[PDB]
Amino acid sequence: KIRTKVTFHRPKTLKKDRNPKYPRISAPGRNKLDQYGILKYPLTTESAMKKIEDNNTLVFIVDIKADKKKIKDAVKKMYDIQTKKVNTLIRPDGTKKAYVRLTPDYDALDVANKIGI
Amino acid sequence: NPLFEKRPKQFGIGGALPPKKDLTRFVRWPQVVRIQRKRRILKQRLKVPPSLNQFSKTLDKNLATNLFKMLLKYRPEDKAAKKERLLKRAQAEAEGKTPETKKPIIVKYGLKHITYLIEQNKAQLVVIAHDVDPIELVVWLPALCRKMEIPYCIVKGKARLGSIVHKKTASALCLTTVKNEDKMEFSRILEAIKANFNDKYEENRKKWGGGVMGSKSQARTKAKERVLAKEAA
Amino acid sequence: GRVIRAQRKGAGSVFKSHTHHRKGPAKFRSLDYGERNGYLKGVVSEIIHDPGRGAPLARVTFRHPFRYKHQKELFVAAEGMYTGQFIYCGKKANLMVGNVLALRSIPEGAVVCNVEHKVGDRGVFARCSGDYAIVISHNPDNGTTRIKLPSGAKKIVPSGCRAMIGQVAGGGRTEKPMLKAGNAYHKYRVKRNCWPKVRGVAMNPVEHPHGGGNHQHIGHASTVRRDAPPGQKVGLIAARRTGRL
Amino acid sequence: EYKRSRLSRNRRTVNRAYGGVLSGSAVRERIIRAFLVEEQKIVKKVLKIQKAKEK
RNA sequence: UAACGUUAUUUUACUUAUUCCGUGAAUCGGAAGCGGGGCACUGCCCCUCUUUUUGGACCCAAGGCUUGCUUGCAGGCCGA
RNA sequence: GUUUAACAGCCUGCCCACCCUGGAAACGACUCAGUCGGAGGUAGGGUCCAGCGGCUGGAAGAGCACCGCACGUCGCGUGGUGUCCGGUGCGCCCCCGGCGGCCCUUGAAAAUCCGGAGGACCGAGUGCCGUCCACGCCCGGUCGUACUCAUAACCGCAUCAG
RNA sequence: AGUCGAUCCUAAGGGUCGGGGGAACCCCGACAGAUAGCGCGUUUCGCGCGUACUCCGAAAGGGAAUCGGGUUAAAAUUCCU
Ligand SMILES: [K+]
Ligand SMILES: [K+]
Ligand SMILES: [K+]
Ligand SMILES: [K+]
Ligand SMILES: [K+]
Ligand SMILES: [K+]
Ligand SMILES: [K+]
Ligand SMILES: [K+]
Ligand SMILES: [K+]
Ligand SMILES: [K+]
Ligand SMILES: [K+]
Ligand SMILES: [K+]
Ligand SMILES: [K+]
Ligand SMILES: [Mg+2]
Ligand SMILES: [Mg+2]
Ligand SMILES: [Mg+2]
Ligand SMILES: [Mg+2]
Ligand SMILES: [Mg+2]
Ligand SMILES: [Mg+2]
Ligand SMILES: [Mg+2]
Repeated sequence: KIRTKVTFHRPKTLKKDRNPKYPRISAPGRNKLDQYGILKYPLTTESAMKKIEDNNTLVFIVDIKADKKKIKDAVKKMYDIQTKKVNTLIRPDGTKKAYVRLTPDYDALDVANKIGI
Repeated sequence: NPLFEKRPKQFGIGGALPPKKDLTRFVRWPQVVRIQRKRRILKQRLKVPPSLNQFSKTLDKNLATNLFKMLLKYRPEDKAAKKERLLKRAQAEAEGKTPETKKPIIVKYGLKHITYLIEQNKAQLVVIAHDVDPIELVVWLPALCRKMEIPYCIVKGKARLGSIVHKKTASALCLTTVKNEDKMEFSRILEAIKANFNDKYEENRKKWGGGVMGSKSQARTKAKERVLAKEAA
Repeated sequence: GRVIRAQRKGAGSVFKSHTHHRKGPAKFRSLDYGERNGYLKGVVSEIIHDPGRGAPLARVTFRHPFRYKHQKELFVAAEGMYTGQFIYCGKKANLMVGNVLALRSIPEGAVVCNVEHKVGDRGVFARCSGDYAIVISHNPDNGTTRIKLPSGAKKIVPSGCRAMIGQVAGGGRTEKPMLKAGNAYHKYRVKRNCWPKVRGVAMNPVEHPHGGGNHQHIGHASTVRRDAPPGQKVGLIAARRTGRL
Repeated sequence: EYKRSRLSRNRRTVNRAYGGVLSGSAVRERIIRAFLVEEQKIVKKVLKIQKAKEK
């Protein structure tokens, strides 16, 4: 054997991927954050109604754990409407609120009428 | 053809950068390597009492090869052979009315059994590994063999003894009897081993070992001695 | 009944050295085959000021003996060295100011600086501004060179120890009077929290053996035992004499 | 602001050896020094060979 | 003042215990070769490891010999 | 009160720095102060650097001011005119440039980005290999964001002259 | 809120592996040591480099990117154009 480096380096040895005999968890967990759990209920305040009328935007109360991507996906699944952009904030009461602006192809007033506000 | 030319490199202090060289002797080795080398160095440096020093003189190469090729034909049966013999015996028990079988002749192993055979004077030849760790297990075995008048030899490799007896390692092996066709050669090896080890036990009892310094200090001492001799002549 | 200032020094945490703006330790190259047998050439690229150090430092760039890269070093500058100068370090280096040579190759009566104590330690003696060591004699039998240090002491070191030819630059710094407390404040701000100093006789007894009394005075001999325990060992420690010469 | 996606190549490149790193005078000095030092090395080697032949 | 023996204080030798220093543990010990000097005659002993007018560059081998087979190229020795 | 944002293009080119011609005492040039010049000054001609500089697009369609018509309870309605031309400075706030004074004081690091030395290796003939060029296409998470900041929203037991 | 900040970087320092102490709670802190890994081509294997912390530490240090105009009872360089 010929060594050109004075420093000794640990040789590379094979590693094996885990192949457990039994699964630690019997079955995959349930999807807690589904679309129904993501979308709690729409907001029916005066400001929300003004947003719907003017900016073609819906106002929703959403699970605090939900992100903008999940909110967009849940809105699409629930109401079959595209979203131009989702803005989010956490109210002082601790709940998450989302302003979801629909694309021009969709009418916020018609969507709200279908929802039932 | 004329476009090829030599580009010699001038290697030296301040010259062209040297090519890759052998740096093995300068390697910063791991702790295990360093300690196992320093242990050998320390054992060489320190004086070895005669009882331990007697284990440095092993059987010669030719004698060891002859002894071990003799031993290879007395190996104990392996697991497969044992199972095959047991199943044959079970099958033939009732049918053959338990026919008599000749007593097997095989090498004996296991420190307990070897010591018992030596004490009972049943052993005819004892083979002791030179690298037993801890060595207190076999340091007294040469003395016991000498007292019991049992020829003993010290050979290289507990791993080789273990390979003889189908084990990873074996502290020692023993032969209690040999076959008729092998008695003469066994007697030859026995006389050789007795002349090599048993007859030299008394002289080796007083011979200390070790005390060997490093090569560099040896060279320094030789240079000093040469200077002294040149001055004295 | 209270720990004195000298005692509190050892724990540190307010008496640690101020080293935030320092440029790293100043030392010779690691001793290698080139310096042991032949010589190696570097170039002085910069002369810099090291805060808290009177002597200027010199940045020197060397060519690595066996790697394709630059070897960067920081030497204690010797008086007379300049940017762009060639420095030669090794046993065969010429006897010129700024070169680093083994003491075995330095003739007697030579002035050197940053002298090694142990072969390869990279320099521990005569490093302050304006200081130098003098080569006295050589002993080939045991391979030892004798040197005179700045304090005047004579020391025997192995002849393989290296040293830079010449004296340390920046000499004469201490001649200038400071004239005011602000200059000392600035000086020690980059060194350590050792200034100003309060006299022991100005303290109360609880925090100094010299403290107390209706008059300011020590009240007992200021010379103390070499084996006096910490907290009691103040004043002139193990003084063989006192007063004027 | 020097990032390639933000600044044009001509604005951050100088068309010369060591362009953008060394000044023109520095590059000229380096070229002259290299040439003259190599010439002096050749001269020294030739002188050494001639001296060896003479002795 | 020595043959025998006891005692105490010093000087000195070895390196592996121990302690310390340096390094990215990068040429350590011996010998032999390439070159330079003298001797008298074919051998001896004495030395060197290649870099000092310049604020440059310097790595990952050219070359030779030898194998697979006829080279996409690949494997060895010297170079070292 | 009489306004012009980010951003894109073109122009310009402070004080410096740099380049070409040329070779200077009767020395010259030059700043408030300095300073510079055969190691190449003055002079002539150029390059580059800053800009919170100029023009254009943005952008007059916007904002502002003025003058009108109309619903007169709910048209966030409807229309026109102008937004122009100069001066001044040891002025005040901010940014920048270039000198000079001071130190026994010389006044951070890293992420990140740009550039360079070398050239192993790499492609075809009507298509191949590259391309930091122009245009086109898609996406961009999580948390904070109200309000006071004090002779009552902080601390001082308070809506406290601190 | 892709464009304002945190988030990223490191400062004084803090917290640690191994090692060394310690009855032990714990103490020192990269100092007693086979480091993390990083590039090239790929039958995913080979080749080449690889100095023992790729951790915390700044809403005033360093640092990718937004501007007008308009809008609310209360938000905006975040909402509208
Ligand atoms: K106390
Ligand atoms: K102080
Ligand atoms: K005082
Ligand atoms: K007193
Ligand atoms: K007094
Ligand atoms: K901007
Ligand atoms: K390149
Ligand atoms: K806000
Ligand atoms: K505040
Ligand atoms: K421990
Ligand atoms: K540690
Ligand atoms: K920050
Ligand atoms: K806007
Ligand atoms: Mg290592
Ligand atoms: Mg007094
Ligand atoms: Mg208008
Ligand atoms: Mg290139
Ligand atoms: Mg309270
Ligand atoms: Mg531990
Ligand atoms: Mg990090």
